[PDB]
Amino acid sequence: MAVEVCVKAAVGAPDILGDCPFSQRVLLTLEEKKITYEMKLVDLSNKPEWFLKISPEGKVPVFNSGDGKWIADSDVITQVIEEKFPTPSLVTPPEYASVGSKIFPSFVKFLKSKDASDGSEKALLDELQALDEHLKAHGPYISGENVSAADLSLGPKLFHLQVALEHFKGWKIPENLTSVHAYTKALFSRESFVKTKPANQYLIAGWAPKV
Amino acid sequence: HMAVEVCVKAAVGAPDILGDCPFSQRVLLTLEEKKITYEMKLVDLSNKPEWFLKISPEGKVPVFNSGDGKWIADSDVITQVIEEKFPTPSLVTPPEYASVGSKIFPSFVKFLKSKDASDGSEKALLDELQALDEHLKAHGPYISGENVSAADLSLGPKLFHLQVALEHFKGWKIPENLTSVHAYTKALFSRESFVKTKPANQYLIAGWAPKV
Repeated sequence: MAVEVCVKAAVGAPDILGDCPFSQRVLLTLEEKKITYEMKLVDLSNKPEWFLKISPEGKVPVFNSGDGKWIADSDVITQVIEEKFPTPSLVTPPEYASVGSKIFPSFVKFLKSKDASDGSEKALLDELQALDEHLKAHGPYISGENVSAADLSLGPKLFHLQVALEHFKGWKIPENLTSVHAYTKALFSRESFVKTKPANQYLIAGWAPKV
Repeated sequence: HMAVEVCVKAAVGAPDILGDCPFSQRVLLTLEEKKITYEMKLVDLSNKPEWFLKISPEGKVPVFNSGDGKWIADSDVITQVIEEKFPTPSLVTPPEYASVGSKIFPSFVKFLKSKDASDGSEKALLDELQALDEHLKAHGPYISGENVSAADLSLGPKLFHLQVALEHFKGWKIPENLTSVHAYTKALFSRESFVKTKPANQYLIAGWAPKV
């Protein structure tokens, strides 16, 4: 009956909240909807039996809306939360549902880039330039003055971009992208972001093996 | 296969805040006016990183990359290369007026550093400001008429330094009777590109303070 979420813990630290942008988008949704929930943590390098009972395929995040039935995939979970707890509404107009869609994959490529001439920096910057033009013309958030589902999905992605790219590449989202900087500052300073984000330490620790 | 980038001076102790370099500002104004997609990379010169040390080994700013991997120094060179690679919109200033106000920045620094009022540094600055007023009254509102050009983007940031520092350290102003210089200054400093790249007064004052 009680809402439960299972999210990624740090490797070797089953009691420390991990760097999953998908899990964090789910956490941001429950925080913004003001739902009371139990947050379970899982170290996938040492999966406990309770985790394998609720997630037989080892998927994270998993969500239990209070019916004992666990469901996977962040797109699915957030939309089931929107359907079951519709107020406060977090619906993003379909018109803007794909703003910033190429930013996360662009980031990972440039983070992994060992070649300073494969066009990966330029590609990420062009995606960030588009985001800036959108935010410039359409409120502080993706859908105007109010936060919506697109923000809760993009936010963790841009947060990973900010922390991992600074640590690994010494690269920052350029300050001339004033609209993305206004967005970043507002999104991250919301009580929901402050209560659900990983520490920079464990965001960097979570990407280090992949770099 | 590279992004358009520029390394510029950051505020001291604030690597995510733009600083007081008028030459970096000129390049920044050029990139903004041309509407080019670019990334400004901030460099605190009091804490120079190794990524900056590589691109610009002599530790100088601004340095520019148009997307070819070739780091170019000197704002005179940079703004002209930007004009060649991206001619539209045009910022070409007619050669007739390309050197209008070229003596003002060194006369400002000379007068600011001056302790002796009999130096001639003050009078020399005045004559140049007076000369600028006449040119701007005849060929204004900008150095080349109704629209901004390269000369305005070079002179603009220099005039802002003169205005802030001379007021701060001496209580000195560009005489109000220079109505065209004042109209030009009001117009330049209010443009989007200028509002955006205009340094906070303290950065500029704290920079000149040791030199004064």
